[PDB]
Amino acid sequence: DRLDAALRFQQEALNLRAQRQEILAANIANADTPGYQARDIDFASELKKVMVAVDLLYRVPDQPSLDGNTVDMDRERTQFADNSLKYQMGLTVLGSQLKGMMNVLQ
Amino acid sequence: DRLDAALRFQQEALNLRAQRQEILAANIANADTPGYQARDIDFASELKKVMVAVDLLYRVPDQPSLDGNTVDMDRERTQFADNSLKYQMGLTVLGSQLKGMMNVLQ
Amino acid sequence: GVPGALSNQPAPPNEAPIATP
Amino acid sequence: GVPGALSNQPAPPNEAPIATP
Amino acid sequence: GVPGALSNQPAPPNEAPIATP
Amino acid sequence: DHAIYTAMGAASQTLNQQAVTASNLANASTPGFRAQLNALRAVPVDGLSL
Amino acid sequence: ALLNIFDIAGSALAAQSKRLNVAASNLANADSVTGPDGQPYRAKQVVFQVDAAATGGVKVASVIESQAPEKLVYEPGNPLADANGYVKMPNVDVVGEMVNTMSASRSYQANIEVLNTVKSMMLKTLTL
Amino acid sequence: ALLNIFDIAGSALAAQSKRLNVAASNLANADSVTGPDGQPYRAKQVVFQVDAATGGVKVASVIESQAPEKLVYEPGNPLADANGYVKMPNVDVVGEMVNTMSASRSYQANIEVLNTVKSMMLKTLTLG
Amino acid sequence: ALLNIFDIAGSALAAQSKRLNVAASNLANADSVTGPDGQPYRAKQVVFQVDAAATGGVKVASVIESQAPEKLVYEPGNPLADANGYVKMPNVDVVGEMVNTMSASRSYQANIEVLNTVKSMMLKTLTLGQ
Amino acid sequence: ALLNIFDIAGSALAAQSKRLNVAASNLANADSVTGPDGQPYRAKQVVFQVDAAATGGVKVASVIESQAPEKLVYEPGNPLADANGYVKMPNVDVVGEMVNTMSASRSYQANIEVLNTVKSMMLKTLTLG
Repeated sequence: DRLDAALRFQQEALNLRAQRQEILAANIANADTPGYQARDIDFASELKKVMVAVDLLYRVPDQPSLDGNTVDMDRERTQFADNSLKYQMGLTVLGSQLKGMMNVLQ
Repeated sequence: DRLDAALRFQQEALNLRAQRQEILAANIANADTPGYQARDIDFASELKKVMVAVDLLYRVPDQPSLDGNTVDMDRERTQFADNSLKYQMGLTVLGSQLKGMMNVLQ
Repeated sequence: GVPGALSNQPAPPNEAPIATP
Repeated sequence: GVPGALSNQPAPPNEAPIATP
Repeated sequence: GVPGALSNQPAPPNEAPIATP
Repeated sequence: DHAIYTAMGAASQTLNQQAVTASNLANASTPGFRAQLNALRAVPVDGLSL
Repeated sequence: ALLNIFDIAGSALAAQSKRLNVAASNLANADSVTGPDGQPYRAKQVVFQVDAAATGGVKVASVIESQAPEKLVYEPGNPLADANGYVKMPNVDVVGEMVNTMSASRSYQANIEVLNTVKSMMLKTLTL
Repeated sequence: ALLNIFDIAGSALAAQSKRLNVAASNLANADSVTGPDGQPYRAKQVVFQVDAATGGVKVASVIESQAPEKLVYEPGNPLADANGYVKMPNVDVVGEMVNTMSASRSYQANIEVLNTVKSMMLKTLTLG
Repeated sequence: ALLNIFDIAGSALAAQSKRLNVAASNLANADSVTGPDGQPYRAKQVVFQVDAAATGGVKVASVIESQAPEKLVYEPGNPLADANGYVKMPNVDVVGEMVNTMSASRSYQANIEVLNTVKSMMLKTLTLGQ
Repeated sequence: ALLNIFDIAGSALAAQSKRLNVAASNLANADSVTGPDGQPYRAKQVVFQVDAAATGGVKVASVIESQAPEKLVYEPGNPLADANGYVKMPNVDVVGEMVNTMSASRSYQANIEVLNTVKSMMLKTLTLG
């Protein structure tokens, strides 16, 4: 109802951030397997579609390698840090909103 | 007794988490004893049996070792971290449930 | 296009021919 | 089975023979 | 007796003679 | 963690082989002497998996 | 969907440790004339796989001996020599093993850092 | 039981400390030629056991390794035998140089285990 | 956005890695000859440009072959020898490549330090949202 | 009213963020050359002004190119070489940029601490009764 609608967007953003974190962890753990393609999701489109399984698409390779692997460590690390910080921010926003909703009852 | 059972589910979950933590600590401490066999328990089936005197299973080895020691390090360290996190999660769930039960009587 | 962006299709497999076919 | 899983009976002893009889 | 336990008898002093007399 | 033990064992056996070679070199003038050969043997350990 | 991170990182750690062990074994037995049975030592190496139940952690399928032909040296006064007086020696690339150890160590460190960060975020999640 | 972790990790700490002391003593006496009464120094080792199912690690005893003494030829020495071969310690160097590192790593790991367990116990101390 | 700092640093790291890879490839091919299809090997460099989104990150548009003349070495015994009996050895400046590697490493370390500091600042930022 | 401290600190945070961004961009493009349309990159700096509306916070008036001498490298083997074979290199001081980064980080942390303190004091005023 109203209570669920007030928090649906933040909850879905948190869930999508967690899923993207898992994708980044997987494609940074597979950094040595030849023939493995980097994976990630389009966060904005995914969030808009879910607010209106999970769609994922390959990443554009940076430099060629003979074995076939196409994962770039620095790019993955930057994406990991960004997603972690945004997940933390979403958690903080959700916690503050819930604290205010609780406080309004006194 | 209804309160007993309702909190008993989580209390038994926490107790089994503590037992598994103790076993993990034991096989960390004895990590360099030759002729040692890694030991662990199956949390889900153990909890089901307790809800409806604890048996332990030998962990499957991953690499051979001449001195007869089969307790790995990385796998059990990840298991230790996961068990600690789940123990904390169970603790906070039980605390939230108890506080919610208590504040009604105010 | 620009490296690091998002694409819907994989790149063709890589190869390093010692001698041209 | 897969390494790191759980099984009912323990692993067999490990030996390093210098020369096979 | 077992190391780390509690016993009311203080341990005898430890000595390291260079050569046995 | 146990990968340190194979390397240290290899180092120790290399030291032993060096000792054998030094012993061979030391008596380079003793009449009627036969040199000592040396070689390294691989000793795999057959565990359960991998 | 956040407890699979531990599984993925643990699988990566185990695979990297196995690769490091194989590299160390090759470096140790770089100059092994023979094994127990009598056959010459042959270099070994792991074969990774994608541990997807869809993508997930890495997983070591098995260990295979290198298909590169083993070296052979001339030594007639050795009972291991064949009819032509050639004794077989393993084909190990010392530089290859060195760089394998370096890459395995670096990937190990990266996975450790990933696991630490994810553990911190999971720990802070419970403070909702 | 979560209290048993303290006397499990304390047992581990004591065992690793004993192992490190034994390794240090062997390294110090790597070249000592005699004891207080003409007995050559012998490398010593510890025996680990489980407390008992499973529990902490206890040092059962300390035993001198049963390996031949690397005897050397010094005819002009009082300790020399009938053939002039005095006996020297059978202590290597790589063995102790690796034992010290392994013992230190295990000690640090048990310290980390104790820290984590104490933290979670203190956290449990304020349930609700 | 206070978050384009990560994008700028990541682009800088990627560019430095590309330049280091090019330098390493040139060092590996310092004394090579007769690559695929017989054409002589030529060294390559990279060109850095800024992304005018003002202030922006760095990118590498394309790798450009060196126009410095190749070394012509007299050796008629090689089928690559022309009518003058000359073979075309690649132009590789060893000191230049060493300096380029040093510069790439230093820039990489500076950028990683900047990332560390900004990550600490951003982690401390969220404490006021409660 | 104690509420304008939020505006002042927000302006300060915005100014420090912009200064940090400019410094980071300079560090990233320190070795860059031949910017778009051929003009070499030039080091940029910010300017802080007081947003008086007596005393008040700090805003950024604009961004100005530094007038330090522009470096030159002798490389005729390059299409960008001038008539004398000089390629233009931006005048970026790495030590200066790093010091700017550190100072900006410290000031940002100090201002967010000020914001938290004022928030606590205002909540106390709310719960005065």
